[PDB]
Amino acid sequence: KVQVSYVIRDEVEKYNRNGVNALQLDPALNRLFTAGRDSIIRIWSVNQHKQDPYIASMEHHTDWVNDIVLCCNGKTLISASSDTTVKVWNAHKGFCMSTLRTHKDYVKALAYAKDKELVASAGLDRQIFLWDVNTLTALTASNNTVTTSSLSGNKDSIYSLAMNQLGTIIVSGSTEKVLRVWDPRTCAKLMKLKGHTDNVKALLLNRDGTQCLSGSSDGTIRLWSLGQQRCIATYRVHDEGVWALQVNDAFTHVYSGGRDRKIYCTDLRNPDIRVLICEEKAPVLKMELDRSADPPPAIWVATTKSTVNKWTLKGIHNFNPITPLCTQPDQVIKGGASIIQCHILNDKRHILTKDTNNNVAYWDVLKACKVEDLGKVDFEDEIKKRFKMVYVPNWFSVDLKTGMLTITLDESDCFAAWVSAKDAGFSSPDGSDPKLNLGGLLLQALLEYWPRTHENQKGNGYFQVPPHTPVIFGEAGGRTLFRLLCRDSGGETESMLLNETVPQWVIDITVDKNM
Amino acid sequence: HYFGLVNFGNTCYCNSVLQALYFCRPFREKVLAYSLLTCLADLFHSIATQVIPPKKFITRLRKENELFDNYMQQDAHEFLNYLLNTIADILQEERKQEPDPTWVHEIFQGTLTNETRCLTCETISSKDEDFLDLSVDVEQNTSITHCLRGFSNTETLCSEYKYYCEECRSKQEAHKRMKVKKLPMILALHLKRFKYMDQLHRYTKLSYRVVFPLELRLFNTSGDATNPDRMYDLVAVVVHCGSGPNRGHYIAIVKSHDFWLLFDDDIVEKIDAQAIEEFYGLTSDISKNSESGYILFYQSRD
Amino acid sequence: MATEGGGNEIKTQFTTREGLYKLLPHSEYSRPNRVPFNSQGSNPVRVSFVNLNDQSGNGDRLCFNVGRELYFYIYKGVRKAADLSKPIDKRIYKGTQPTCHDFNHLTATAESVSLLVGFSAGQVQLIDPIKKETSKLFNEERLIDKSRVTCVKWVPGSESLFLVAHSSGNMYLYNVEHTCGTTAPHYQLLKQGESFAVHTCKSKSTRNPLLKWTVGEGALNEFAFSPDGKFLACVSQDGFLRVFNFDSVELHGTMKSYFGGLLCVCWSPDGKYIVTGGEDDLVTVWSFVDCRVIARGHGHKSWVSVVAFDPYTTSVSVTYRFGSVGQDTQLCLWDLTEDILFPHQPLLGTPLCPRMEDVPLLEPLICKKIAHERLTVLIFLEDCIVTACQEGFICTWGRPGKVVSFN
Repeated sequence: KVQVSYVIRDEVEKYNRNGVNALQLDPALNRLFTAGRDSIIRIWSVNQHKQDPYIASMEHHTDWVNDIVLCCNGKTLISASSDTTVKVWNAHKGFCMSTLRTHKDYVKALAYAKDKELVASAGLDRQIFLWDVNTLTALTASNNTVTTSSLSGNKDSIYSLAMNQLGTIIVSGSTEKVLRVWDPRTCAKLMKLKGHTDNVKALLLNRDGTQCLSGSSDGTIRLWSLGQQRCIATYRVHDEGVWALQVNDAFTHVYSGGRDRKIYCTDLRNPDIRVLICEEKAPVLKMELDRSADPPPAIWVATTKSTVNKWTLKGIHNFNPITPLCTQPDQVIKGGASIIQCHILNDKRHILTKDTNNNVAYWDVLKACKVEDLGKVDFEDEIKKRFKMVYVPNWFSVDLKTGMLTITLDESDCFAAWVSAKDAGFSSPDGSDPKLNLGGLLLQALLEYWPRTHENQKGNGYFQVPPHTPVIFGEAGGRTLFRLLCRDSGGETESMLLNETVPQWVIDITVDKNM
Repeated sequence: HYFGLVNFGNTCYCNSVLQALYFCRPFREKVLAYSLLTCLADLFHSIATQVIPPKKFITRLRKENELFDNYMQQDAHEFLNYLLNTIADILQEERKQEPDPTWVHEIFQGTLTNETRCLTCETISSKDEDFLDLSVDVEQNTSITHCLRGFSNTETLCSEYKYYCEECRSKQEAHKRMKVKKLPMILALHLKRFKYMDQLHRYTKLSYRVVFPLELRLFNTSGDATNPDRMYDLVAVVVHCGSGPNRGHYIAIVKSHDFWLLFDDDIVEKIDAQAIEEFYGLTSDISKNSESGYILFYQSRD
Repeated sequence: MATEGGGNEIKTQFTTREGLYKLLPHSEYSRPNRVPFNSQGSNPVRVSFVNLNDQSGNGDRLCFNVGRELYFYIYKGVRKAADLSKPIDKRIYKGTQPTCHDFNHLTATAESVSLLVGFSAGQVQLIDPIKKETSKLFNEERLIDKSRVTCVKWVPGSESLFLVAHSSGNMYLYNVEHTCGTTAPHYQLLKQGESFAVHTCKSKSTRNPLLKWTVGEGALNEFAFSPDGKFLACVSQDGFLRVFNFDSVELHGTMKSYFGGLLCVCWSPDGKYIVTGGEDDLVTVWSFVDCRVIARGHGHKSWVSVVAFDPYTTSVSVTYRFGSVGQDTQLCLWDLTEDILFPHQPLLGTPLCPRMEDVPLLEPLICKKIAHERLTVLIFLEDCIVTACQEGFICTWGRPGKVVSFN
């Protein structure tokens, strides 16, 4: 059940095309890392000296990148995605080194313990694995096997996951309402902390693994004694579900954001003096404090919008609190707009899209291009204005989960759409005008660089897709199976992968020419 | 010095429900103030005037509802559900001579929401449903108040069957849940004791012990729910003896002022509230007599 | 010809931070035939302990009832139960049946033990089941009250006073040595209050109903003396917990169930809190000093039958344990720690019956199905918990570390 997907995007896409899920920081190189709902992990530069913060993009995963962890002093980065994978990256040189495929559902969170270079992946498959970062980064193609280690316990899907610095407590948070705790060495269950009435998206542990801060969708933050296996305190600073938390170096002050949109610094010892730092534009998904100064100077914040703000906490000591501290950001990283709507047109070739700015635009699916921006124009009126009396059957599917256009071609309807070359827009001095197959005409423009589809030819003649367009061979509701760019097809290792991954049904009309 | 009805064949379904309905203080008022209402008013007038044979009712009912015509037994909930909104679309018709809430809807009517939630968005979408009966499924050694929480359990859309979130613009986990939003003036609780356990290609009776209090609040409530702590008082219950759907005998239990009253077929008997604990259900479950509750009528305090 | 045979279990252990508690069925007690009692709905199996000064070391004794029968044996805790076929005393009540009972802990020794026994008629008997010899039969004539007795207890520190309580929503004080009337004896008022009355016996001689205590609407389900003795906690079918100063005969404080009416009650071992099971499936936790609700506990699928603090797992940080058992056949254990007790420290009427949203809602540490029948007995002891269900099996759960001894 092997599909073929491809993406209609610019070669770089230097901005987040969708709302950011997770933030690391590397204080040696003053770089941010964003992890995007738009599949892409970008590296930034937090020098306000620089005008152009962008540095690189780190591109492999197919769905959302739900969480990231930076480790080995910024050398290595670990990513977890709705595409069910856990990926190991070289964060200096910005490229993916390994894919771990041991989860069975979205990998939803990642936890890190510096002092042993240990990470844990967890998610909707209710499972939690433990990974020694050092063995991951020595994965070759010859000593490529890793030995897997999990934790029994969770009875429902996991949404959050924290380890202490020492690598001696790990806490899962979950839709089970209840926090579960383990010792990562032995894997022994240590306790369950009953208390929250809802899912738990946020978890923090002090360095010693003796206290825990938990943020939940019940709208409360909780401070836990792991010694007295019970809840010490319960702070209700928000109206709505708390989905992110940071803490200061002494575990006295908790920064908290979520759906509410308001972000507060709260003093655990004195709740009634909370400073409302800001009301963000969107729901807060994650935060990361600037840890180069005690009184933490700054907090970076991610939301469902593609724009990533910093906020300074300059006046915290002298600043229900109705009045902000900051009313505008310190820095900004800018965000690209997201395609929120799609109409296939009657010809099953032109797509018409609306984005997060209400910028309508006209796209050729077959050739895999934009054609024209049409600005803040009405969309359903423009549907009409581009009506064409004709009927073509369905041959592809669209989805917008990345916020970029992602076209998918299943075996079943891919070819059920013949259109005659003249009204399709392809001339000839002959006036040949045969009934061409749009789906099949697409498959060979995608694998146009691949030698196995190359005597006295290269392509299907009538059109080329852009050479940067990424092609994705996936599985029905399944694992992403191989990924490349259109132009890269001719590479040595890549033709070997295309042999063992391209299904018979695409061999049929790209190699053999049967349909 | 008492009242009663008469058992022609298997009229106990009519008998029990009718008595139960007559002891609902706001129904009894509006049932006689002013078709099948014409015989219900003819019999509710005939009891306030004074063992009455409710003839006019039985063959009158056995004509214009052919499902009842049989002489075989009859599920007392089917009758209750029918009787009640047979009346309401007559009170709708007499309004259409001269989509508006009738006087049956002022009493037995309530609403409940079907909530759906992105566990990611945390955004939440409602689809309401009006009801007259609340039909609640039933387990061994339990309370209606537990069984009511089961009604409002959380179904979880996940894995290969995840939910497309409009806002999340993708496939996410979600929780679907039913909750009472508008509570009725009279909460009628049906206990689903008759369950088509299709091993045999048949129905079976569940003689499980389900306890019910005389005073009642609901925990199920919507959150946007309008009057969520309506205290209730047990007005009347329909017990039911026997061991199957079609060999049963229905009985009523009733409150008017202090006294509590049984109505077997004809035969009335004053019994103290202490005596309602016989009608909870069986533990050891000999599948035997299981004299046991079935339709519970709770009335608002306010 | 032939036919073909076409075609859920109880838990025997739980863990808690302390360790693994284990049901020990070799320490089980029941009728000697071991046949499960056919719970009729009629009236509850109950258990009562006493120590006879531990004259042998084997000084603990047990008494329970099963409809018409009533037994009395040597209770050997987590050791092999005493031979069930050879009681120390049996009793068969072909008339009205037992319902509750209580030993006097004070006048109690190898040669005599006073035990009084309530019945479903209203009677209260006074056996001494080691010598068999005596009896008494208070309210034999059914003239004081004809309703079934629900709770009977010797007064703390007394030898001769005791208290009984009936489905009528009344309680009566009795001296052992006095004697009941030939006719339904008269009273005149002593105290009057909002929802209770105490009358006192108008008689020119010493006649038993020393007094009659009237408490709210509906049956008085259970009462309980404060550990100190000074106060009395009363739960009634109208759902009020009414706590009284016993000596003063005045009303210390009240509490109302969210709904339903309250079925059991008990005191923390330091008499600082009361917990309360009822017909809303909940347990409630009440502060004596502050006269206020401090937590509810929702864990039970049916009505709550018995509640009891565990003296041996209670207490620099303050922590109580209590347990409940229900008509759902399940045992729940609970923890009261400082976050629920003292939220505000540094690091009809609804305002004596708080909103659900305003009071905390606790979760059980455990919640195990431990019998086929509805449960009726929860008792905490130095070496083990003791449970029992309507089908008359008296179960003994070894505490972690209390199963085996060495010296």
